[PDB]
Amino acid sequence: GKTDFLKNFYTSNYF
Amino acid sequence: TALNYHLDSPDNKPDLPWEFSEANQSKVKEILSYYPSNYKQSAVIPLLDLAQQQNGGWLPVSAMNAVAKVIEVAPIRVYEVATFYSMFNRAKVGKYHLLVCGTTPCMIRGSRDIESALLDHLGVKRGEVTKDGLFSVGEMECMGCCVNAPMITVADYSNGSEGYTYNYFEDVTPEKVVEIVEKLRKGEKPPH
Amino acid sequence: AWRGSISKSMKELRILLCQSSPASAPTRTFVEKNYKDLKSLNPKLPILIRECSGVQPQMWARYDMGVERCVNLDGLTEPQILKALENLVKSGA
Amino acid sequence: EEREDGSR
Amino acid sequence: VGNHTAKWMQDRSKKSPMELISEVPPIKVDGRIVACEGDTNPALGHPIEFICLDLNEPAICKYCGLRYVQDHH
Amino acid sequence: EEHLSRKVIIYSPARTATQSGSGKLGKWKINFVSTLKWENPLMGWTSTGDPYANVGDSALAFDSEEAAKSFAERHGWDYKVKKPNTPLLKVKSYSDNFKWKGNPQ
Amino acid sequence: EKTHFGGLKDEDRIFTNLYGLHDPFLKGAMKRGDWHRTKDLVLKGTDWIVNEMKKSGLRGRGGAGFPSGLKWSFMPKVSDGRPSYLVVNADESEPGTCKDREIMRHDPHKLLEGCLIAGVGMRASAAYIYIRGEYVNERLNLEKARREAYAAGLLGKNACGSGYDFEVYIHFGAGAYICGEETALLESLEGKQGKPRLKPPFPANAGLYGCPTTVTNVETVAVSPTILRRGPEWFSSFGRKNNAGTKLFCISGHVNKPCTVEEEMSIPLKELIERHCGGVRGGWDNLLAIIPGGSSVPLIPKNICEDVLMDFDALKAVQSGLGTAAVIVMDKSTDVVDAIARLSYFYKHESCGQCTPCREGTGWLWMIMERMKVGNAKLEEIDMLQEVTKQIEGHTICALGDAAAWPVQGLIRHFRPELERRIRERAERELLQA
Amino acid sequence: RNPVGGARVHFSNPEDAIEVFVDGYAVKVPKGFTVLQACEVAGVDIPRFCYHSRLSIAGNCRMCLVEVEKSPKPVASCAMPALPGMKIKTDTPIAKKAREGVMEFLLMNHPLDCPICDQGGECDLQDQSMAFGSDRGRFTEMKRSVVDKNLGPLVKTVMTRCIQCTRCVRFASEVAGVQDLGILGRGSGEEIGTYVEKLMTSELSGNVIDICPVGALTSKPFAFKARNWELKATETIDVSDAVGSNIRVDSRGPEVMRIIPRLNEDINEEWISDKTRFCYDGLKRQRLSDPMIRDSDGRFKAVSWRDALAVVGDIIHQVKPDEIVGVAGQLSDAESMMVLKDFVNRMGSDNVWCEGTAAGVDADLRYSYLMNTSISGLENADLFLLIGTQPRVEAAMVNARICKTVRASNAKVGYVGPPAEFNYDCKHLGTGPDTLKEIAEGRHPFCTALKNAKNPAIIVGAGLFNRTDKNAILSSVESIAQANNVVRPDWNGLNFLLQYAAQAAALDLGLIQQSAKALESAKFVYLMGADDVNVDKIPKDAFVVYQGHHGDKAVYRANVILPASAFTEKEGTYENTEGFTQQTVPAVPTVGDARDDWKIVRALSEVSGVKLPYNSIEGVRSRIKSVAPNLVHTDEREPAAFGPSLKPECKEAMSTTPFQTVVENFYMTNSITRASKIMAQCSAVLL
Ligand SMILES: Cc1cc2nc3c(=O)[nH]c(=O)nc-3n(C[C@H](O)[C@H](O)[C@H](O)COP(=O)(O)O)c2cc1C
Ligand code: SF4
Ligand code: SF4
Ligand code: SF4
Ligand code: FES
Ligand code: FES
Ligand SMILES: [Zn+2]
Repeated sequence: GKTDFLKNFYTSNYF
Repeated sequence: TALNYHLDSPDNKPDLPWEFSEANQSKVKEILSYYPSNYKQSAVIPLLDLAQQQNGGWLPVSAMNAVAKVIEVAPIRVYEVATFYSMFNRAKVGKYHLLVCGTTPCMIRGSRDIESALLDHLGVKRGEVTKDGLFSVGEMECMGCCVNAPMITVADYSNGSEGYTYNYFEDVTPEKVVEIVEKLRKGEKPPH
Repeated sequence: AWRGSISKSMKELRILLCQSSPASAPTRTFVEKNYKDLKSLNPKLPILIRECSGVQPQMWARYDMGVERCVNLDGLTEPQILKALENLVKSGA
Repeated sequence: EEREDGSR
Repeated sequence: VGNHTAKWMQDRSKKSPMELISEVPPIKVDGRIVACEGDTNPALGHPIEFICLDLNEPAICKYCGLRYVQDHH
Repeated sequence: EEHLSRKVIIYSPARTATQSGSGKLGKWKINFVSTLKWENPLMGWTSTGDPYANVGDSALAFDSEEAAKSFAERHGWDYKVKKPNTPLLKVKSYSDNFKWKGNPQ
Repeated sequence: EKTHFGGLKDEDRIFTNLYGLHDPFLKGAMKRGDWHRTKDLVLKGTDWIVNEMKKSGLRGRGGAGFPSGLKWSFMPKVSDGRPSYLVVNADESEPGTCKDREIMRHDPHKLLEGCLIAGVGMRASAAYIYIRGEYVNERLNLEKARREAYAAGLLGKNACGSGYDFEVYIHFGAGAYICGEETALLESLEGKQGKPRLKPPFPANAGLYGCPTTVTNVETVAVSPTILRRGPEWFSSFGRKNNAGTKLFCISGHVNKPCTVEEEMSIPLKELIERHCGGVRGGWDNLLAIIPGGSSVPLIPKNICEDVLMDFDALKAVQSGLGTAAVIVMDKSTDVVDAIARLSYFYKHESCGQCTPCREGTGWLWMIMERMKVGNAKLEEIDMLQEVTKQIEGHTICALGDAAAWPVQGLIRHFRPELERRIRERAERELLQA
Repeated sequence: RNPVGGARVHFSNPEDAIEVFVDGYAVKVPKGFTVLQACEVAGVDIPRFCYHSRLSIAGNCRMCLVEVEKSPKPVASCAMPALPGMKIKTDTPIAKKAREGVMEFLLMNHPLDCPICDQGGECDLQDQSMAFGSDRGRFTEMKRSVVDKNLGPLVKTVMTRCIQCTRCVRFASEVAGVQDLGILGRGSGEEIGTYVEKLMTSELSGNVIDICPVGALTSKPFAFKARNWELKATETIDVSDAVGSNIRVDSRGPEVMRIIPRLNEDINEEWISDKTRFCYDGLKRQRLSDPMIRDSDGRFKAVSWRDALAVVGDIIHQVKPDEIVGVAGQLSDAESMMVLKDFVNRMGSDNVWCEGTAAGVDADLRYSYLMNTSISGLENADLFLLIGTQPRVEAAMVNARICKTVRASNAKVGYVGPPAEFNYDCKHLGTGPDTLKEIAEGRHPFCTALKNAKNPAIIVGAGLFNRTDKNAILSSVESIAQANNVVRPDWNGLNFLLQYAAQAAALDLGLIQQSAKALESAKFVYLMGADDVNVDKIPKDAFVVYQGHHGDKAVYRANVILPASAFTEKEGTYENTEGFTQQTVPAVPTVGDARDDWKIVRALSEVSGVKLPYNSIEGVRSRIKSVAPNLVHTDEREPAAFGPSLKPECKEAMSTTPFQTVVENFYMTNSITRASKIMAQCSAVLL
């Protein structure tokens, strides 16, 4: 239930 | 052993106080009066000469700083002036500075025959003062044509600026230079 | 008396305008004519005048919870820029 | 880098 | 033993080059200048370096670390 | 596809401050902002996984702003242009070293 | 006369106290004719003084020989707010030269009156006399003369009762040969190191303190009042066309009686040596080389000295110069290579070090000359020496680089077999010994 | 033909232009240009060592010699003025032979230490030896040697390489304003030095490394570390102060190796301060690399991003809206500040401000916190009045511009504030607001000097902005400006000097502290890089969250640490003192688990339940367009639209407290500088 931005932020600092 | 830099010592360090004496103050003012008041730097050479005369014939770094203070410039410019010109002594010399070993015009007539006898009598090497602090031997820098002499120069710092003399002597021989040294020791001004 | 109650109604007012464009001339006149009185009557209200070389004349009001409303000032006369301000103060505030 | 004695 | 040598040298049995070069006594020279080539055969050493000896502290050749001092003054 | 959507910068590298010569200017480059590198935990070597690690500074070059912009727009990249700073030549005179200070104030 | 030159009589001598037999101070100076009706000369105006100086054909006595009247006329006619300065070059550190020293010793009032006259002719308000730092006794004598002139109203406000205000100040150096160069002299007078300036600007537009300034020799200044009083035509009656006037000569070296003498310009060198110096020691046939004026001009061989005249043009035509008119005479017993190496050492020592070609090439030339003194060189190194001199010449800020390159060039031009023989003898010794 | 380096030529009037020929070609130059400058306009690169366009002409190296028709000698092009009809030749045999001879003289005593010299690979001497004199050496005598000199921890010295070009001495005298370097001695034995033992204490001392054409003066901290050919060059801006100096960042892998100045005529003129040049060491030291929550024993423990964000989001909903406080750090970029302001306003709080003295100023009018004269515009001022500011330690490049203006145009400087060491002559007018009253009332030599000034410039420091009597001080300053016609349509001489890189953008975005004591009543404090705030004013029971890349005291107090990117690792928007907006460029990757500041704030806002209407930096900039559109119109110069007249009249009384000092330590100003060896050593020895 979270947007793609939160997943990318949890992944790394390079989107 | 002239060097383009200064290493602190007990008789030569910036913290030693140094100022023009009260009797030299009249002379400093007269020297400054020759130049526009916003061109005081013009007085560096005569003021350095006066300071050297007052300090017994040499310029400690404190005297250079004092001159820089009188002419209102950074001390580095005064250091540049003092190191550029050969007449300024930045190490101690004796009360009587003897200048020998001339250049091209006089070594044609055999100039290098006076120095060694001078050290032998004085018992010192060139550039070092004697134990009593009376005599030191330096590099003479030449004028004229060296026609009628191998010559030596005597700078008399024994009586400050009011007794300062800078004289050239002619026909000096190994016997004659010792005689000159003896009269200088006894206080009589040698003839020239 | 609404001009003396802007602080009670909004947290921040922003006026964006062009320095030289004719389209921003009524907004510039409104600022030059009203800012003194508006700030004297509302000493604690931030009235941000932000000028930019190529922006359309705009005016923003920021309320509680960060809610904002904007009014486009293009094609408006100096008194109608004042009505829009009064509307922002009185409604949605 | 510069060594402790200044050597490269 | 220093931080510089510890970056690569992981064996303490031998002295590091920094300590070894420091144990070589300064070479006395008659004169105020000396040229160092790092080898008796110049072609097998380092580019010639002229070193001034005016300072009291021993002067270090920047190529091979040999140290020189004025013999008399 | 995946690498065609990246954002790049079109710019002309300025002259270095360590040299007075000006012979490397006028060239236009596409900066790929490749800033994802790390240290290999065996030898400390610098590792990367970004294919455009050095192509923007080693191979890709453009003689003009327009050529670089056209290449970027044909490849579909999102580009921002940074205009280079240029010196302003000013009147200099060696006589100025000896300017009169005026009458004393 | 127009045909032959020399034998100047006493009634035509300008420096009448050159031998120091009379009082050099104010009373004797007026008794000899100095400060005589200077008010009339000043009231004649700047234009008249400049025109008379141009008509006299006087050329610079500091070595370059530039026409004095034109140089004075370079000074601005109308002030732009800045004052105008006259600087008198009394910094003769050139080896073998003492003429300016003699002028300051025995005729200082000549120098002071010339200072006033040139200041009027340059529309200058003040004069600075830059003396060599070693001329302490000379400087004190000149300062005594200056006090005498100031007390008598000849200098300062309302100088000589003419309504013109002119201050004269005495400045001294601290032992640097380069300070004799005019821009280096200006820098030293400003309180900086004696480093020559680039031109432009020229001193007439921006000199001392960035103000219009003229730097001229002591001899050039001291002869102006006599030229004005006796007339430009009398001065131009001596010497060849474009080499007019009298000249202070000093001859040293291997001559029977060295002396300083005032003689007519364009006098033959051989006539000068055999007339006032008793000839070359051991006869004229014992002569090897002669340096015509000062150490800053190339030497000339014995064949050239036979007929060359002592003026700017004749010595210029033989790749030499009049310089300071300091004649150094060398006989056959001199090691000429050793003398040239000595001069190279002098120039290496006296280089101010500002510009690269002088600063490095002077030392390089000195090292090469020291090696060639003993033949420790190759035959091909003479050509390398010539090319190094050419690399120095014309690429420096001031003329000291040219003065350093010239003696080596003259040695290579006139005594190359001697250097080649030294090299061959060194090689011969090397072969047999080892 | 394009001018060398794309150099711009400005003509005051086309009538004041002369015509010269450079190798047959016709070129037009302004009157007063030198032969070398005319060659540059023609596109011909003349080799040079001693000439520098920002320093007085010396003409000593003799490497720029060219042939001019009817000239007997080769002509030093750097010093010779250009004349109409002049025929300049640069490639004739005379010029080539002169260059070969000069190059031979230069290399004669030069040491054979290219492999150990840091200038190798970027050396003008090497390139000109390869190009102009490709002459085989023939010097076989002994070279001269020189002892090294001690100039401090920044400038490493190898004086055998010096070619006596005197660029360093002229820079010290003319640009740094600190006369410590000179040329001692005479002839070939002349040596550059200070004669007496002393270190270079000028804040602009590091530029002598740039200007020295040989490896005589090199960076001591950078010594032997890298060759120029293995370094990646990134063009970005500095954040040490509010000047925005243009810099080039050199990196090898994920490490910044050195920082050197970047040309920008309007800001820093290819110079930077020592803080800018040598602060790069701290970028790899004491880096916050992982999220941390203090454990049960009161010790930090490393966690994932999700856990820390969950903790912060959960605890931020347990406080009153007026009890939330957010503070932006001095190094914050505009995007992160905008996102922080939006996040805090959307939680129902208005306590958002930027750390520093200018935390609660009136930001309504942009003229009131910017240098309206512009940095380049200062050179036209004839008088300077500095009120409560030390530009030497607050804005080093602005102070350099002021010193250059004073040296060139003989402008006068009046200073009101605590005693300080200036590198130029200036009258101390007083120490506090009583002086301001005296200036306003007249009857003073400096008052009539200010009235007799055609283009006066008042510079007011941002340090005065946190005083209780701020309104009175500002009103007095503006009255002084009005009485002397300081602000005119043709001249805006009124200026306010900011101290922090983030201050201008923060004031533009409206990050203004309303409640003066909101920190003392907060229970949730978000410190976004605000390491310079006084944290003992925070209540002991408040939940403190610190986000940044370094930190000393706020890290100790923080309950949660969120690692953030540094300015060398991200693209962020910064506005300088004069209102010029610039952007950083990423040079190296981030360290550890760090994230960009705006990314962290947006992620926390999403976790906290607030939906911001942007998911990328482009969306953030589009949002900024609705607040401060000048912040997204990067690299543009715009004049002020409104002035002092709109300000309401103030009648507050004038306090007697004297002006205080803002920057106590030039080297210790931010968290990056406080984590550097070199800055600490500079504080130890250079202060
Ligand atoms: C190295 C050097 C030394 C010089 N020394 C002197 C000198 O001692 N006396 C002098 O009058 N001119 C000297 N000159 C020449 C001066 O630069 C200048 O030409 C002179 O003062 C002009 O005076 P004049 O026109 O009366 O001859 C020297 C020039 C150079 C390059
Ligand atoms: S030629 Fe020699 S003396 Fe003249 S300026 Fe150059 S270095 Fe100095
Ligand atoms: S400065 Fe350094 S790199 Fe350049 S020529 Fe000299 S030793 Fe070689
Ligand atoms: S140290 Fe460098 S900048 Fe200074 S004079 Fe020597 S070569 Fe020139
Ligand atoms: S020995 Fe001749 S000048 Fe000294
Ligand atoms: S650049 Fe012109 S002489 Fe050095
Ligand atoms: Zn070695």
